[PDB]
Amino acid sequence: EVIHLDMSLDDIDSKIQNQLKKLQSPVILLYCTKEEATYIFEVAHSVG
Amino acid sequence: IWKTGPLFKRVLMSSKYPDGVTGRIEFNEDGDRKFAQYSIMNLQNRKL
Repeated sequence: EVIHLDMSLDDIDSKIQNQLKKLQSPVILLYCTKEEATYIFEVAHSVG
Repeated sequence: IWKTGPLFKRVLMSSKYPDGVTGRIEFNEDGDRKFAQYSIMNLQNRKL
């Protein structure tokens, strides 16, 4: 499932974790910029 | 970049004015103008 993330608002309403918790694939593609990839990897580093 | 930018857009989107001059100011999910005020015209004898 091609999901979409929103970087305008910080992960404070418990939504980015709910969208990234359903990724059980051996390889994941990331299509965004750098300052967004640091936040996606920052939250994903804490979730797992 | 600016961190309050998207937050400022979020505050501007959540604006309600039922007693405004134009009518009822209300934003939708994309940031446009709801409750548009138009007028259906018809060309009659070279006149609108």
